Order: sequence, then structure tokens, then C-alpha cells
Amino acid sequence: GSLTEDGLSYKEKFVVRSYEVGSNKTATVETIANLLQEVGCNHAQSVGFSFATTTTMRKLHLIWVTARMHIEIYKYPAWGDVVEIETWCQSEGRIGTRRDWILKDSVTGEVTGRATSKWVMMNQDTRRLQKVSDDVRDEYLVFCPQEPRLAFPEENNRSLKKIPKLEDPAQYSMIGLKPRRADLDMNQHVNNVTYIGWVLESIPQEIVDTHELQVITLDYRRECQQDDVVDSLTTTTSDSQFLHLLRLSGDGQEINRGTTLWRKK
Amino acid sequence: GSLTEDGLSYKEKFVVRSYEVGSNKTATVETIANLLQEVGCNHAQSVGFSFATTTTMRKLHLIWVTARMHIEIYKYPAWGDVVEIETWCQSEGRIGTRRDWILKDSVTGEVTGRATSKWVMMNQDTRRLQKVSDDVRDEYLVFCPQEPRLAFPEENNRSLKKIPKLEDPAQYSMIGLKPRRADLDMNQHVNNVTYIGWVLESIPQEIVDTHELQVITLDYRRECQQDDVVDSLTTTTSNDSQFLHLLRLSGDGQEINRGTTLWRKK
Ligand SMILES: CN(C)S(=O)(=O)c1cccnc1
Ligand SMILES: CN(C)S(=O)(=O)c1cccnc1
Repeated sequence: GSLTEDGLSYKEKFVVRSYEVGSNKTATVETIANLLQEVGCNHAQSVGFSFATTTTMRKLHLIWVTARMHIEIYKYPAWGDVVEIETWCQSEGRIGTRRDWILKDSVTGEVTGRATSKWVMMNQDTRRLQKVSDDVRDEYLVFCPQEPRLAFPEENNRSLKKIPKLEDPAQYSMIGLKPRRADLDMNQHVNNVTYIGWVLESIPQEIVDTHELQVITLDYRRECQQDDVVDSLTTTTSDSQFLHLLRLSGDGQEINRGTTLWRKK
Repeated sequence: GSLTEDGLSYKEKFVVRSYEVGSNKTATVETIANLLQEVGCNHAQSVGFSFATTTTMRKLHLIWVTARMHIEIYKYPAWGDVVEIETWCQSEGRIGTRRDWILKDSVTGEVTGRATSKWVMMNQDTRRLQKVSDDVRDEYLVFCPQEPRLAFPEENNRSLKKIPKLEDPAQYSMIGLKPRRADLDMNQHVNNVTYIGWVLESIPQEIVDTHELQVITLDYRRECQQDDVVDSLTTTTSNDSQFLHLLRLSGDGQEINRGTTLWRKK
């Protein structure tokens, strides 16, 4: 991949792999989310941020953490197809940062998906969320477009909707989910794509067989440790809409909450 | 990727991804095994197949299944590195087929890994193994080198060693392992790379932190269903550390896999 001409965004092409597709021979939403993360990492490397912590952040032991992830897919690329992903970032004042993505069919040039994510600053050791400092914001502003550039521009759209907490009893559940070493990143933390898979595990197999996932919105509240056990809960709220909740098996401590939207094939 | 000049082997280059690496910033053995499967699938597609089912196999409802997988890694590629993989197949008479791989550093040209796998023919519906018929063998022989070409040629080598069954009690164990939808392939069967991860789950974290996996040999006895639960068992058998492995169903203890791993100090 490479930065665009202005150096304010990054593009990369991916050929969809055999083990990356589901029963419809098209990429799963977890493959999509892995590709978004990969192009995001490559964008940070290309502009000198060898995740994307500034020099001031490293000094104060500060990192970027995902607070919200929102994905909308129109067409899932088929096995062997080339998908082009463009990514860019933007300052969100002082409450955090935003990373957006546009997915296109490399052959037709048509938009087949779009994603947005909200990131917040956190002390890596105490896990205490912070507001972004002035001297921190000026070292990454020069790498962002100055005028607003939104993957989800529409005034009051799905990407910024408030998500409620699922009430017991859940309609559906998948209990005792544990991460394995493949679910951990290079820093031994559970990678955020695993939570998408765990949320989707409580959706019944018949819904997966007859519908395609169009929208997924996820709020990240707490991280899951490598020795933690998770329960995945789903209730239909409706196209089919579902309310989701991931919580620790024992005490029931909330780790995630979300919503999915599915349309008949 | 592409077939070589003679059309008897296939090469493909891969750039190692961020989520594909472990704590050392190098590709995991599961990333390697996924790449081997991907280049294998692309080789079958490039020569006219659609996995590697001949016309006679489709007529009789027959498929290729892995019986044994053997991987030896000298250097795991780092994140952002380009790895080149060459793959080819060879008929093993009526026993079945063999698929071999060579992994090279694209910049240095040096061999950094090699793998071999034994495949057997099975009826899709009854799951009954069978020998390769003459009609089937002639349909794929023209796509293989005629003279032997072995990734593991050595007259006394690890790839053909008999693996014993682990005896209870196991030294280490990881219980209650279940596959999720990400662990299933396009035909909704548990992907063979998941079994490698499940085998590795019973290795203690301190061994993983201080050693690197050099060799892994896996025998496939039975498939794990999407609603099945697995127990992973390990016992040390040994500088280098060797382990004996066993995957079995949580309930009745029905064997699904058995294997051995070899690790060297970093
Ligand atoms: C400069 N890049 C666009 S980036 O993705 O590395 C980034 C974005 C926001 C904060 N810090 C770094
Ligand atoms: C590339 N081909 C040699 S292949 O892998 O499709 C194959 C191998 C053995 C049997 N049938 C098909």
C-alpha cells in the first residue's frame, strides 16, 4: 500500500484468501475487521509512527484504545477478489481521535463497505482514560485532513447511536468463551476482532444461514484477559436487529455491548 | 502467485501482517499453516481443479483429507517481511497423495522452513477411507513431477516417525476447547489450523516465552464437529524440549488428534 498524493490518507489492496471466507465463499466480517486493522497499522508506519503513539505519549506511558467500532457492508468480497481500502484519521477535539475507512471493489471502483472507529487515550499501566493534551494533538494534526472528512457524514446516522444494556433473561446465549493464543496480539492483549466473533456466536445458525450481516456497532468497555471467560448474550429487537452483550462468566462484569442489523439473502 | 516454468510446482509471495504475529513480532506457526493451505489452494485452482477434486472424485463423492501434517521452521518471518512459498504434489501409489512446501526469505533466498503432508481419499458422506483407483491417479499424475521431489529427503527424518498415544495422567492440559465460526472453513468443517492451536494451548506459557517451536508433527484421526468440545493434553518427553500431545473429545475421550512438538531455547 501507500499514502495518497496529499499524504493525508492511505490505500492498500488485498486479495481475499481461502481460509478468510465463510459458507457463501465471501469474506467474513472478522476478515474485514482484520483488514481494517492491517491498513490502519500500515498507515501509522508510513507516516513515522513506527500502535500509533506520539513521542509525548511514549514519555507519559499513554496508548490509543478503541472505544467504539462501527462497520457497514453492502457487498462482502468473494474469495480471490481484490478489495481496496482507504483509511484516514481526524482529531475529535479533545475527547479522542477517529479512524475511518472506505472499502471498494478494485475492479468496479464501487464502494462496498465503510467503517468508523472512536479511539481514546489511556495510561497503559493504570488503564485510566484521559482527555487529549494540547502538545499531544499538535504532533498528529499535521497527518490528518483539516476540513472534516467523514465515512458516515449523514446528520444522525447508525454510527453514533446510543446502545442500551441487554436485560436478563437473554433470548440467546453462548457461554464459556475463552481466548486462545491466536486471539492475542503482539502485546498479548485479546485483539478486538475476537470480540466481534464472540458477539456473533450467540446469533442463531439459522439467522446466519438465511441473512447477511449489514451493520455491526460495538462499544468497548473493558478488556478481556487471557485467563478470563466470557458469556455472549443476544436478544432480537426487531430486516433483523439484535441487541448484544459480552460479560465475564463469573461476576457478570460487562466487557462489551453492541447491535447488529441483518437482511434476507 | 504462479506456476513455475514446467507447470509442476507453484510459488506465491506473502507480506506478513500485524495481526499474524506473536509476542516476538514474528509470524505464529498457525499463520505459517494458513499460508501453506492458501498456496496449496491457489496451486489446485491454477491447474484447473476446484479442493483438488478430480472429475472422477466428484462423480463418486470422494474428497482428499489430511492424515498427517509435518512442519519444520528455522526462522519465523518478521512482521512486514516477504515470505516466498513453493508447493508441489506427488502421488504415493494407492496409499494417497503428498503435498510438500518450501518456505524462503524473499530478500535473502535462504530456506527458512519446510513442510510435508499426507492426504487420503475419503467418501464425503460415509467418511470411509479408501485407496486411490487407477482412473483417479491418471487424472492428477500429469500435474506432479515424475521423479521423486521431497521437502524432507533425509533417510532418517522426523516427518515419518510413528507417534504414540499419550497415557493418563497428562503432565499439562487445556480443557473445554470449542470451535467458533471463525474456526470453520467454507464448507463449515473445523479448519486443520485450529487443531494446531488447540494442541499448542496445553504447552505452558513459560515454554512459549523462553523457547521457539522448531518442529510440529500432527496425525489427524477424526474430525471435530462444530458442536463438539475438546481437551488438549501434553507430557514432556525430553537444551531442546520435546512434548507428546493428544486431542480428544471432552466427554467420551474419543481421540481426534495426536502429535509431537520440538522447541529450542531462544
Ligand atoms: C498520523 N496517523 C494518521 S496515525 O494513524 O498514525 C495517528 C492518528 C491519530 C493519532 N495518532 C496517530
Ligand atoms: C496442483 N495439483 C497437483 S492438485 O494439488 O490439485 C492435486 C494433487 C493430487 C491430487 N489431485 C490434485
